[PDB]
Amino acid sequence: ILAMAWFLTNLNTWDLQQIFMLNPSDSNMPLIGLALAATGKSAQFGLHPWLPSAMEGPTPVSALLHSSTMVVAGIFLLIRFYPLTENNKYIQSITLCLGAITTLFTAMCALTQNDIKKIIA
Amino acid sequence: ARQWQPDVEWAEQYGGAVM
Amino acid sequence: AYLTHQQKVLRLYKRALRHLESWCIHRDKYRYFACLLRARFDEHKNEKDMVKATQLLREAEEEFWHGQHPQPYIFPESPGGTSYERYECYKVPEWCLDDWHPSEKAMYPDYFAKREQWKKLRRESWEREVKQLQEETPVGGPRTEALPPARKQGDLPPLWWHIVTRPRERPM
Amino acid sequence: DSWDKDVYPEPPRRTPAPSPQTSLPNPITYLTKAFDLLVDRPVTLVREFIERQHAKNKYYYYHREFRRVPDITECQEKDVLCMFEAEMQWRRDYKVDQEIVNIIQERLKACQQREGESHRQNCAKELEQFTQVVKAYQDRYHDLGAHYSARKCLAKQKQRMLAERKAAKEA
Amino acid sequence: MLKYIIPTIMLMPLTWLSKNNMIWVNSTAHSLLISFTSLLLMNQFGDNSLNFSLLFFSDSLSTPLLILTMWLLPLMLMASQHHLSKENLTRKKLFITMLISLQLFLIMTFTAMELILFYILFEATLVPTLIIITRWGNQTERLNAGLYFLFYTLAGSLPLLVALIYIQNTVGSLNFLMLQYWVQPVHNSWSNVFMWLACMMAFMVKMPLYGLHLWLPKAHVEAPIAGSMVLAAVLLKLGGYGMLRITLILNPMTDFMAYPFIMLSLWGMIMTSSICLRQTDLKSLIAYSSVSHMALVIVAILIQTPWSYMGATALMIAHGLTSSMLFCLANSNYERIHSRTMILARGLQTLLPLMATWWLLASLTNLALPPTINLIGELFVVMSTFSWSNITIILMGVNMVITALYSLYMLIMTQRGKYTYHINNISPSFTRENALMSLHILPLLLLTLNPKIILGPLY
Amino acid sequence: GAHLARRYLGDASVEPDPLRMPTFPPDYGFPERKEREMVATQQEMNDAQLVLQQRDYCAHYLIRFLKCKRDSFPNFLACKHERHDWDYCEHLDYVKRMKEFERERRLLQRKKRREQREADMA
Amino acid sequence: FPKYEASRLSSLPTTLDPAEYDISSETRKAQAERLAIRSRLKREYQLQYYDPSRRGVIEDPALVRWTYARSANIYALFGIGPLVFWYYVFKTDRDRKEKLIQEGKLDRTFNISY
Amino acid sequence: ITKDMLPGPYPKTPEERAAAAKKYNMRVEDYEPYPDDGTGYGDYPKLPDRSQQERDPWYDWDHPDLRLNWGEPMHWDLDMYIRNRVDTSPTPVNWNLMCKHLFGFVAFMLFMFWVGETYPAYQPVGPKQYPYNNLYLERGGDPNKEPEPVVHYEI
Amino acid sequence: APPLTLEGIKDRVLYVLKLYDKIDPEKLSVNSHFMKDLGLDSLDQVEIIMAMEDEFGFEIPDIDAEKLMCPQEIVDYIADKKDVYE
Amino acid sequence: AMPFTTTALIVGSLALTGMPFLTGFYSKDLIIEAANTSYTNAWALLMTLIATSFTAIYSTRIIFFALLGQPRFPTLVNINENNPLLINSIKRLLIGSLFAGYIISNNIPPTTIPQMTMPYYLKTTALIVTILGFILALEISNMTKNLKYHYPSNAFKFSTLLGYFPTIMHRLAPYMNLSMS
Amino acid sequence: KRLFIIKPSGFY
Amino acid sequence: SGYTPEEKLRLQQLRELRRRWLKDQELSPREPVLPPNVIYKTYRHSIFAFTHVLIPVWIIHYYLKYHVTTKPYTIVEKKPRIFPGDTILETGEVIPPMKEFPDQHH
Amino acid sequence: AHIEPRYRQFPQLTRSQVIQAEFFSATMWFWILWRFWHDSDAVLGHFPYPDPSQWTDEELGIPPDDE
Ligand SMILES: CCCCCCCCCCCCO[C@@H]1O[C@H](CO)[C@@H](O[C@H]2O[C@H](CO)[C@@H](O)[C@H](O)[C@H]2O)[C@H](O)[C@H]1O
Ligand SMILES: CCCCCCCCCCCCO[C@@H]1O[C@H](CO)[C@@H](O[C@H]2O[C@H](CO)[C@@H](O)[C@H](O)[C@H]2O)[C@H](O)[C@H]1O
Ligand SMILES: CCCCCCCCCCCCO[C@@H]1O[C@H](CO)[C@@H](O[C@H]2O[C@H](CO)[C@@H](O)[C@H](O)[C@H]2O)[C@H](O)[C@H]1O
Ligand SMILES: CCCCCCCCCCCCO[C@@H]1O[C@H](CO)[C@@H](O[C@H]2O[C@H](CO)[C@@H](O)[C@H](O)[C@H]2O)[C@H](O)[C@H]1O
Ligand SMILES: *C(=O)CCCCCCCCCCCCC
Repeated sequence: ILAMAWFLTNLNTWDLQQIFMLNPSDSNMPLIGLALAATGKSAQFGLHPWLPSAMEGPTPVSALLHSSTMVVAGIFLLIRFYPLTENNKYIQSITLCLGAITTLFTAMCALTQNDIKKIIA
Repeated sequence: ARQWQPDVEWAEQYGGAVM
Repeated sequence: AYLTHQQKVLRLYKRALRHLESWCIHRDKYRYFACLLRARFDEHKNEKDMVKATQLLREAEEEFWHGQHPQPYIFPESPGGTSYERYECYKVPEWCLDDWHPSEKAMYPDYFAKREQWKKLRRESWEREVKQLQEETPVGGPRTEALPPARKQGDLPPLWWHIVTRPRERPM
Repeated sequence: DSWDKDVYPEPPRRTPAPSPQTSLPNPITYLTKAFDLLVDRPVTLVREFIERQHAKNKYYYYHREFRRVPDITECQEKDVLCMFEAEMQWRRDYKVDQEIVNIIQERLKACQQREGESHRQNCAKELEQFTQVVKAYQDRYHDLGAHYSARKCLAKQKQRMLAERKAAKEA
Repeated sequence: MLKYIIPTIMLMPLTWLSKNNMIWVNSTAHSLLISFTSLLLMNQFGDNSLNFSLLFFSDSLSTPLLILTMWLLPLMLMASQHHLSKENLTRKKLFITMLISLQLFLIMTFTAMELILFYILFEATLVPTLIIITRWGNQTERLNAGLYFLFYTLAGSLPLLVALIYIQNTVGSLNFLMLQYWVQPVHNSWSNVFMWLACMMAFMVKMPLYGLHLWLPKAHVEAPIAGSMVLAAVLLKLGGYGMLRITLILNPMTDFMAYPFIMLSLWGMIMTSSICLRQTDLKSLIAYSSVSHMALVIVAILIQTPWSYMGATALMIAHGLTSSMLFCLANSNYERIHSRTMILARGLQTLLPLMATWWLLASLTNLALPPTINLIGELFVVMSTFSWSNITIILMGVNMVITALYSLYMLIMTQRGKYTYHINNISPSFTRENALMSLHILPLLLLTLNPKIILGPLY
Repeated sequence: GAHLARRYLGDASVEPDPLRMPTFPPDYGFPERKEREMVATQQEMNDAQLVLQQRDYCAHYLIRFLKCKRDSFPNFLACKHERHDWDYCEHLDYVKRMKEFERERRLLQRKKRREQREADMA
Repeated sequence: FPKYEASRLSSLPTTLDPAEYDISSETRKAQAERLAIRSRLKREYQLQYYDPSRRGVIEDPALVRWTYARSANIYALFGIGPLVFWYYVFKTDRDRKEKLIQEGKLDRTFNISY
Repeated sequence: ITKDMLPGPYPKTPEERAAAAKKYNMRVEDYEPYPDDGTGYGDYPKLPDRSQQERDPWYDWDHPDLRLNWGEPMHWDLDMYIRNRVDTSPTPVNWNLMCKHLFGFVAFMLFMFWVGETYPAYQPVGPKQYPYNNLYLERGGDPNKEPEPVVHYEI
Repeated sequence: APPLTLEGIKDRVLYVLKLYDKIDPEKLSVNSHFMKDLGLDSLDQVEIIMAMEDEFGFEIPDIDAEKLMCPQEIVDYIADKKDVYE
Repeated sequence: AMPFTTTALIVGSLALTGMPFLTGFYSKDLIIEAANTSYTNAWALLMTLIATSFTAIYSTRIIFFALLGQPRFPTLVNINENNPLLINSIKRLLIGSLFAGYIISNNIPPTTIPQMTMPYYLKTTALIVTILGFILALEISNMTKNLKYHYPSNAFKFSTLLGYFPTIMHRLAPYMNLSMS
Repeated sequence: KRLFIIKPSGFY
Repeated sequence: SGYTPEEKLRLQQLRELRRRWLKDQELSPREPVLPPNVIYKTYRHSIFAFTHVLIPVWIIHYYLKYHVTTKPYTIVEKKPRIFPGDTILETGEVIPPMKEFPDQHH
Repeated sequence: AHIEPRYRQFPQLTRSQVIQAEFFSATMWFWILWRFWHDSDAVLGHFPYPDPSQWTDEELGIPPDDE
């Protein structure tokens, strides 16, 4: 919601073509909004626990949830906005460190899980 | 549960010399 | 705790073995340590000083708490297991069949004929069941939740309907 | 075509001719031919039948033209009869100018897609025309409020005009 | 407006002269026809409002409220006819007469061109509402609920009457069209501060503003279903409609007088949402949900931006249909278990599968799932309030998190889990109950296909 | 690489700064450096709609590959040679950047020796 | 072994509690008394739950007392405190923003939606 | 239910404690009101702040999901302690030690992410070179101005 | 999973007991008391229950387990939980 | 006992760990080379390489305990995996796990300059640490067969209990908020 | 054996 | 420990009833009493293709061809990439080749 | 049904599951082996990495120390 508010206020649009054409220089606020959105959806550190807990659902749900639907929407959202992030070194450092801690922390947790779905999760 | 209506204890609130 | 000392030791034994089995995983390894653990219980099995036995138990509990598996194995349908309560959403109470439309009841003419007999049996037995409890419950009310068996022939055990007619564990 | 190309311009389309360098047959060529026969032809035949029914019944509708009336600047204070016509006129202009900003934004967005990876250099006029139009719209209508009116619009303009007068008087 | 006022009055002779067993059939059938004809009010123009005569006019703000008001009368008759089934015949007709008189006052309230005419009809709604609550409420506390409702409203309305009559004295008119052209700015002075408070505090109470909201949970818990439907759907909107019209003549003083009331609404919405998480009464949870939703409308009206008025308009309609639906859903349970405790009857999805779909749909609209008009309205307020001050996005964002938490918690508590063993009188949903929910949810979802007709005059 | 160890944990004034280099003139020590030639014109890169980061000194090899990619469809295993040509050019371009870093380093070595020699002899 | 240390959100295990041991004739007489109350209430519930002709709800006075006690106290994070705190945050924020707009130092180049 | 069976004011005397306990189906010894201080509890019992998850899962409760029996006094915050919400059951680790290890891990990670920012990794390579004055026109540069040329040489 | 039967449960309950070295597979019968007849003690009874738990893949609570003192009682307990009526 | 499930599970684990030329190699291998030839945070890079090693460790964990060794399940054997629906659905994803990375990587247009010049020890980093992960995980897995009895380290509990983040936050945050009113 | 499945009425 | 004789007897009695109840959940043969190779598969996929692909694509194409593309900037294409040596179909123009390569090789 | 369960014994298998499993396991190893032979650079490196110290001052244009 923060991203949509900033884009409407500062660029007058929610359409991606106009966001990229105007190419805002001061994108720290809208990009942190998208980064925070991606953290929850992609279960990065800080908003991560829900994805292992999502192993409550039947295995087909876990298969579809973890591959070609929900969890990559967070990454897919940040890929959509690469014309902005590619000119913002501050956002690149934040996302790199967020991803780096997430990949280590959850792989360390998997070392000692005994539930097969949770290991894959 | 049927609608409540005043009983004797309620009515006697209004039977004194003053409220 | 309501449990006697004898009951407490046994629950610890079963609990200790299960957490030991989580650590070992491999059955041959588990067998070796399970026998060593049984030896520790067998060593003080004949202790007769209830202050020493009580101490031995309390220390044992402290050791179990330090050595317990942080993620012990749970049977899938036990409390906390991955299948616990999985089927509760399929268990429908039997009184729901009373609200079925006639056309729905017509598809099972024989099941709904048997059902009426059970309802008749429940209606006819109820008054005796209430009486049996009244004349067996000590003045002041029951002291335990244990219920009596039927005494006479043709009497059903008091308070049986919701036990006999409960949903199956795999209702669908 | 069916819209005015001047209002919605499009540069001429340059599509390279096929120059295959492979013995294999292009799957798209065959799918195009199948799509044309299976999808395009029956869809065109249905449309042509419909356009024949329309031809037998041709009736017309018109774009309403509003005559101009005196602005709010020419209305005597508290004269509702003249103020009301200037207010209705101002509201129609306000709604029209919102659509002009949408036309220019549409040109800008279409340009960004059309040019592709070269959009930054190739969409400079559309970007410039959008920047100029947004400036004018902002000067007219921005900050009036929910209860906006030609009166508030005029008061905003006068304040702007006084500031620019002091800009020239200062230099 | 006489093409709607007269037919509405004709509902009274129709009900009174209908055969004994046909009062509910006839009133519902003909109140739906009136609702059908109410669509002719949507002849709206870009510049001018629809000004019928010297007394009544309609614009894009009153039309959706007028259509919502007339749609609600047939729904309240369906919701009412069950728990009144044993009522004396004459008292059935009087109950229906009170609902008809409420619609009559309401459609005139929303179309009155004169503010003092608006006030009289605005204040006349009290009488039928108070009578419905205290006469056909089912509990002892319905009498206290009546008095709180009565005296909260009059406490604000009486100052409002003085302020309006003062304004006509110094301006010469209270015709709304005239006030658009003759409005003059309000300058800073203690006299104008109290003129501002008088003009607004009557509407803040009906919204209700957080702090003045405690009459609302009382009234809801004690009112009959029909009283709860009208109260939530339409009567709360009287304050919002009054504030959207009166703020025209309060500028620019609203710039700084709004601050305390924005703070109450921004903080109040977070606290009322949090309270919803710990409510034990189902009707009381939905009441505190309205306070949270109506706090957005107060903030939107007070910041006075084109986007905030479009958002506030959508919120009022969307919340009207949603809150009415939720009350009817909780009533369907209450008619079975005869209790309002949320935790009493659990796992109902097992026993009432289709009614569990209505619960799901109602909860999703309450948490504002895109693209429902509940979200569209809520989003527009967030977009404009962010421009007002970026920091508000934090409070707005938090409220959406809490709103999701209690909406689904109410869904999970009553519909999921295990069913309550000893409750064995959950009969299958009646066709009447299913039709009642579909008449809330279908129009609510259809408006997503064409939301411009609920975005008000600034669209 | 070792270069980081030398800079951070060793002496930093004699290791290039990746953000600021080159800190010496292009000609210093070079009699007559030839300017790099750009085969592809600006229009060719514009018509090809190359990504701006791909519009470097190897863009002519990229254009040739992309054209051969379009023409060999559906044979997606074509363009072996064209892809390699572009890849190899990008390697030499990277090696040139490796030389720049070493030149910058060695010049700094020379500077410090110059400053040391003009220090002790002061 | 390091002793268990109990928090509000992490209670002490029963097996580690000295009270659970050292049985006293009074504690057992207290335990036996609680079981009697529970059995008395269970019998009261069961005689209605198992009744063949009961169709409805078994009103629980414990649940009625709970809701009644919870809904009564109708009337920090609940006073002027939070309101004043937020008043200065927004007033301070909007005062700075207004000054920048007047000084032309706030970029609103494409801002035409509000 | 009759008014005498509803909650009331804070009990004052031993008989007002005795009658309150009987009303709540509690032993008088086990009955304890919330401390009197105007907060509004009244005579409602103060029951241990324990989650419903902590109760015996195998006991035959009247409400198996809530793990409640019919007639027993409900904790004031029962809706906070249902099995879906706050849990207080013992943990295999001490609560304070969990907080120390979890915070220490996060605090240490943030420290080393800062050290990484101060001393980044990179390859021994010069800046990437682009033709046509750093692609002046492609990057939206205004053409009317003539930019200072950027010249790249072979090596 | 494939369904159980009363005779199938009894066959497997004894099968497990026949693989326990403290029990004489000849003296064993469905009605042998583990304490009076087979000479086992409280600790052996606990292990028997654990063996039946591992056999049928479900837990028997301690409150219920301690009362199962003969093989027939175990068979009856399993059938009740698995809704076996054969 | 489950041959087809076993084949797909090994292919899947090898694809995940970045075995050369399976579907996961064509993205993971490229990503690691880009990361360690980039101007980046050194700590972020190191933590990404260590996590890559951990990927081999917990993939060995599933393979070792699920498939290898002696059976540890209950006695009544019901292992059956011959449904055509199960076989076909996994068979199609098995084929994707082999060639999909190759097919996609060769058909997508290039949109960057892929960095293909680096020291041997940066090029082969992902392969090497993945191999060390397999070796190290194999030794620990074999270490569980010994007749040794060990107390959980604080490290073991921390990983097992997910860093205590769910244990703390999911009791504290709900409690503060639910008791806030 | 086919076992009767208890459901709530779906007719309504 | 074990069951007391009364505990044992009650379980025996509920056992008889429970097993009789479970036996009564079985359906009789007549219940429920309801009221009144490639060639087949090819047909089954012929109908699905026709109803679920051909009819929808006919509707979409008619919608896009005669209602969407007749409005400005409704469908916008990224303009085709032109390479050296290409020929424009519209104007028959030939694009010049690129200049002679320096011709490093390996 | 088509596979009767067993007790404390290895389960029964069909031929097709064994053949199909073996075929697809071989397909993995043929594909891996075939790719080494053709794309060994994707694992070992496509171009040599120069040793930066083997470059002469003449190449890098480092002038002598005196001037
Ligand atoms: C905040 C803006 C508007 C505020 C308007 C406030 C004016 C007062 C409105 C309510 C008037 C009700 O008048 C009277 O109040 C008291 C409590 O309030 C009620 O009485 C109730 O509360 C009192 C004490 O709280 C109890 O002793 C009593 O047993 C209980 O019935 C009466 O039943 C009601 O008749
Ligand atoms: C829900 C509660 C809402 C609370 C809102 C509080 C808002 C406070 C508004 C303060 C502004 C009052 O109005 C302010 O006071 C007086 C009017 O008597 C005006 O000033 C006038 O009276 C003062 C008397 O002290 C003289 O000094 C001054 O010469 C005269 O012009 C100010 O120029 C005006 O700006
Ligand atoms: C490449 C690796 C990536 C992951 C690296 C993670 C490193 C994280 C290190 C965090 C260390 C914090 O955890 C630290 O451990 C010791 C060991 O008990 C704790 O020590 C605690 O335990 C015992 C008593 O219980 C005592 O030693 C001490 O009194 C007590 O404080 C510290 O209080 C705590 O600060
Ligand atoms: C280009 C892609 C690569 C193409 C190559 C395809 C691989 C060849 C496909 C046929 C694979 C058959 O593989 C072979 O099948 C038999 C039949 O079970 C297996 O044999 C196994 O099962 C049978 C039955 O018990 C017994 O022979 C033996 O007990 C056991 O080893 C062999 O272990 C296996 O090597
Ligand atoms: C120097 O070039 C910067 C590289 C940043 C860290 C990469 C890690 C590689 C370590 C080399 C040792 C070999 C172990 C596989």
